[PDB]
Parts: sequence; C-alpha cells; structure tokens
Amino acid sequence: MTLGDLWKRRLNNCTKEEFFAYRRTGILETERDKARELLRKGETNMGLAVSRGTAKLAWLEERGYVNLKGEVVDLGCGRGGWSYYAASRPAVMGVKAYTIGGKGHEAPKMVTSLGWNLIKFRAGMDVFTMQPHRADTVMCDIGESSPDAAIEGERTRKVILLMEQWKNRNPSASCVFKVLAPYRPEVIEALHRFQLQWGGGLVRTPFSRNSTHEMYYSTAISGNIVNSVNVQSRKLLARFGDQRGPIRVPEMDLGVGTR
Ligand SMILES: C[n+]1cn([C@@H]2O[C@H](COP(=O)(O)OP(=O)(O)OP(=O)(O)O)[C@@H](O)[C@H]2O)c2nc(N)[nH]c(=O)c21
Ligand SMILES: Nc1ncnc2c1ncn2[C@@H]1O[C@H](CSCC[C@H](N)C(=O)O)[C@@H](O)[C@H]1O
Ligand SMILES: [Mg+2]
Repeated sequence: MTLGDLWKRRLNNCTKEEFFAYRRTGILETERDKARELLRKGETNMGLAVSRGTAKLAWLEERGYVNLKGEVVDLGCGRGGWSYYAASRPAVMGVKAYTIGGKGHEAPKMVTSLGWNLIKFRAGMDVFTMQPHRADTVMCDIGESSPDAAIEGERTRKVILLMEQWKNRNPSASCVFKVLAPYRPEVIEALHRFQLQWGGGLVRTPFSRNSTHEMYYSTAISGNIVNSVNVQSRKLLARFGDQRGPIRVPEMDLGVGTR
C-alpha cells in the first residue's frame, strides 16, 4: 500500500464538512462567474474559457512543460477547454477533438474563441477503440473519478495504453495526458515503461483540487516518477486540517475570431 492509497482512505473518511473544506484549501481557482452565465444563456461569441481545463493546459504551456504544435489531437475533449486553448496557440495548425458525449458526459461547447474554425469536433466517439492517425501533438485529459482507488488506477492504465498506441503511430509526437491515480502499482509500472521509451515526467498543476491525485504526464519534462508521486501524496496528506480557502484568480479570456 502506498501513501496515495492512504490519502484516498483519509479522503473517503472525511465528513461532508471536512471534505468540502479540504477539497479547495489553498488551491488556485479561476473566477468563472461571467463565463458560466455566458455559457448558460447560449452566447457563442465569447473567448472566456469554456471550462476549468483551459487554465490547467495554459499553465502547462506557459511554464514550458508542454510544447503545443502542429496537428493536435484532443482525446476526451469534453466541453473543449483544451481544444480551444490549443487552437488559439499560433504554432498550432489544427485540432482534431474527440469525445464520447451522451448521458452523463459533456458535449463540446460551441463558441467563437480564437482559432475555433481550426477545430474539428467529433462527439459520440470512443477514443479507446479508435484507430490512431497522424498527429504532432497528442493530448488526453481522460480520467473519471471514483471513490474506489482500484477502479481509478484501471481507468488510468487505460489512458496510458491509449497514449502508447498513439506514440506507436507517432513516435515523434509530444504527449500530454492526465494520470488520474498515479500511485497505483499498475500505473507506476505503466508510466515507467512509457518513460523508458518516450522520456517525460509528471507534474501537478496548482488548479487541481485536493480531492484528486491527478498529475499530468508530458514528454517535455523529466524526473523520477516514484519520487514525483510520493512528493505529491505527502503534500496532499499534509493539507488535511488546513482551513485556508482557495486562491481565486482570473479566468482565461483567449479572445474571439477565426484563424
Ligand atoms: C462527493 N464526495 C466525493 N468524495 C471523494 O472525492 C473524490 C473526487 O470526487 P469529487 O466529487 O470531489 O469530484 P469529481 O471528479 O467527481 O467532479 P468533476 O471534476 O467536476 O468531474 C471521489 O472519488 C471521492 O473519493 C468524497 N469524499 C467524502 N468523504 N465525502 C464526499 O461527499 C465525497
Ligand atoms: N472512452 C472515451 N472516449 C471518449 N471520450 C471519453 C471517454 N471517456 C471519457 N471521455 C471524455 O473525456 C472527457 C474528459 S473532460 C476533459 C476536460 C477538458 N480537457 C476541458 O478542458 O474541458 C469527458 O467529457 C468524457 O466524456
Ligand atoms: Mg462529485
């Protein structure tokens, strides 16, 4: 059993109040008041982020932890917060975005955020059985939470296998993908094998809530996985008891228009 497994147990053992206060203590949280209502009313001419994924992928780019270029695939695009961010990057030529949609899943949000004409959205798509095709940048933000860490580790393994298939088709593509439960042993093994052939490493964004152990893997960074994971588990285990609120920060406004 790992520090991550123990973190999960403590998380599930929180009362409702302990949980609500732990989830958000000390985290970065974008201020989405205007964005949410603009989405709610059906306004399409808006550059504000369609979801909280935009600021996470933006944080990765700006830090230099991902280099988004060329033909991008967004696997599991959901509302499209990553697809929109990518399409607004001048170095990006196109975005092929896929997501399952359907009952209990987010369809793409359709707006005119900068670069939108360059995204091809395909909802109703299961990326786990789709044959890969050419891409320069492979992104994947899939990983649905579950109180059951074993299920979370299996969902995570399926994401890493998916990336191995796209790397097989595109050996040179840069990848960035969520690793939902990076402490699970089948996940640590999978990520070691990925790292040994493709390079890369793990990093925590400051926007991820404490209720999730997610970390993002990218071929543009480096560092020991086991160490990356155990450092994060300890930070997470030490935040239990913190009373501080989230740090609220502005939401992205990527602007509108075609490219
Ligand atoms: C609602 N809830 C969730 N958790 C734990 O928190 C983890 C994350 O669950 P979450 O509800 O905090 O976020 P989720 O990823 O489902 O939402 P999204 O990002 O908008 O898609 C769960 O897998 C549980 O382990 C919870 N843990 C406790 N103790 N009490 C709770 O009420 C509770
Ligand atoms: N097998 C599958 N095939 C396709 N999409 C899937 C999938 N499993 C989960 N997904 C989608 O993966 C999405 C992850 S949400 C990702 C957030 C996104 N980066 C944003 O910035 O808005 C979910 O909407 C879910 O519907
Ligand atoms: Mg929930």
